[PDB]
Amino acid sequence: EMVETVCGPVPVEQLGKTLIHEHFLFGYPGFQGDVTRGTFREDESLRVAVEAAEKMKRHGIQTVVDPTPNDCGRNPAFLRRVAEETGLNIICATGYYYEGEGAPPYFQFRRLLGTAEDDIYDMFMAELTEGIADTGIKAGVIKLASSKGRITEYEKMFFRAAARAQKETGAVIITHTQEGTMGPEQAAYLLEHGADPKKIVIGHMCGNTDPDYHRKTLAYGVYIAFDRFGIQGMVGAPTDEERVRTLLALLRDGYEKQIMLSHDTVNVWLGRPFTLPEPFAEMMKNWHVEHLFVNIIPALKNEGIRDEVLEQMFIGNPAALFS
Amino acid sequence: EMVETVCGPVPVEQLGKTLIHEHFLFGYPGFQGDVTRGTFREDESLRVAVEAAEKMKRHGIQTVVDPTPNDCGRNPAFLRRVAEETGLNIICATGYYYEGEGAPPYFQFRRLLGTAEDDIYDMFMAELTEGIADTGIKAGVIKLASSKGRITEYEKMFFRAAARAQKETGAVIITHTQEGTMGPEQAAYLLEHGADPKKIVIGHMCGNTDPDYHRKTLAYGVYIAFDRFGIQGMVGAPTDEERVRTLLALLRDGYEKQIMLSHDTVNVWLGRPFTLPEPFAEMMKNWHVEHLFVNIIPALKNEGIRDEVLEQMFIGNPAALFS
Ligand SMILES: [Co+2]
Ligand SMILES: [Co+2]
Ligand SMILES: [Co+2]
Ligand SMILES: [Co+2]
Repeated sequence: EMVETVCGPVPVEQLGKTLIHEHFLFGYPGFQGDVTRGTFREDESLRVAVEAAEKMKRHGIQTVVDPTPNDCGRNPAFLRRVAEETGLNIICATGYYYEGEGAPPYFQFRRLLGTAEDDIYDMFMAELTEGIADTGIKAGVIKLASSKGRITEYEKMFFRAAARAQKETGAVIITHTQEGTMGPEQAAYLLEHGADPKKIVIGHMCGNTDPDYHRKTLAYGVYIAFDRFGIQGMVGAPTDEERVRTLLALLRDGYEKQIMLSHDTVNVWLGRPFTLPEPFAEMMKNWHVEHLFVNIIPALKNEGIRDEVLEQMFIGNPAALFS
Repeated sequence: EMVETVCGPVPVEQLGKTLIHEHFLFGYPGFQGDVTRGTFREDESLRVAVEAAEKMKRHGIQTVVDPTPNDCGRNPAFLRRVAEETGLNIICATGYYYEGEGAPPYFQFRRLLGTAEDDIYDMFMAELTEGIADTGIKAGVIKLASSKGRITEYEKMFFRAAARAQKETGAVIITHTQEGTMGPEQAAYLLEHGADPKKIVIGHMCGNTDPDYHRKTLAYGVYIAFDRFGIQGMVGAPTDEERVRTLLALLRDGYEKQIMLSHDTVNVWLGRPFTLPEPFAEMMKNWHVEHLFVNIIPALKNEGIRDEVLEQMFIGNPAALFS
């Protein structure tokens, strides 16, 4: 009945239209070391994040899940300023990123000491049930992430701790899959450890363009997310045209009660600014929070997808996920 | 001639007795994600750090080089409080740790963009000549680090950028070698890119117990540091008995003008506290800032090492290094 947002508990029935995966802030681990040339400018960053929230609201979005990992610059107090300013519900995560682009040395060291997995569970419980740091904000989701072609020994500690914490709390799990791999394996591994499929979203499933891989994942009874619309050419991503093709195949198969959509935007980058060289910059030009509404949903309706199906994905599914 | 300390420029002739490698604070990358259970308690940490500084002062230390990497919790403003409270000269570093236990995703991403190496050089120059973040503090050394048996392509970006910054500034370079590997290779690679051997300290050389390896490094004209006294068993480290044996062999050969000593202490760990299991805790019991003075130096004196050679290593060498 309630879910924890950065402004406290909100009834699940009031979440309304939701984007299941976007970042207001994000940095690659190591951004902290480039603080001199890459300082976090609070005022300007807040203006940018607020403008992003305002754009989302213009398209009827009432709730965003921001699954920024703990080791990637997660800042709940900043998210609260955005929500307090805009009235958008923002739900944040507890979790670490995958080994390949995360910051594994700290918990790798605790693994060597023999405490890491219990420590991770302790962290999850604290952040889900007590609060993050001194912010008073509880996470509403656990974020998990795996590597390309395998769930590493490091990552599996977090998967196990997540299943444990979920059993205790009923918290939703949101995942990252890398380059269209491990969707089935993530679902299997979590359910093998007692997690509830109706509380799991296997993420970045748009990264794979073979609909049998999606069907295999969907057979576990989990949610999947096509959550990187607008990301093309980069991080091994297929095109939006390929995402749409794959998505249409599944909707025409009747899977709409298991699918959610999003962009995985990064609205403010932590660390030093950068510009993408061509041709990448042109390929990435639609990576923004209005793209689903301006471009993708019209293309879906232009291929016969009806409003009730879209509403199932954006409103119905988040309501069920968090219930 | 001056060197930049956390309190501003200090004449090199006033550095006096120096510990070339100690950490007041240090965290394994990822510690930031465990903020809820592993919070930074600034008062208590300052008290602990000040107490370490007072211990060093009692053995006549006036200056400490703290080469904590930028991605391992470096905190120049905290160091300044330690210095202000104690009158100790503290010199800090600019640099990133080795790939294996650092936070490489950030600059790996910039490498994809084509700018990483130039960005690293720019960071070095900013921090050596302008200031770190908004603290007004300049670094007095560049910290470099390599992996076990390899200077990786990520690491070499920093090595090349350091040689470049050193040519422009005359800055001192201090390095980390992993598990007694790559000393000769580091010296050779830096020299190949125009760095000045009289401004280079190859660190953790006590990690290798074969004096031939030391002489190969010494042949480049660089300083070497036996800087992990008291670390035994962990991190592949030899015993202090082995360190001393190796050091005496080199002092027999007359290399004292290229050698410096330290402990590489971590006086305050960032993140959540931990306990070492026995047997390691017992092996590690002498890892503290007084060990060189209470235990090691007296053993060297027992063996007939003259005060002038000890003074060369602790006073003469740092003066020459920074001149
Ligand atoms: Co992701
Ligand atoms: Co994401
Ligand atoms: Co080191
Ligand atoms: Co060190």
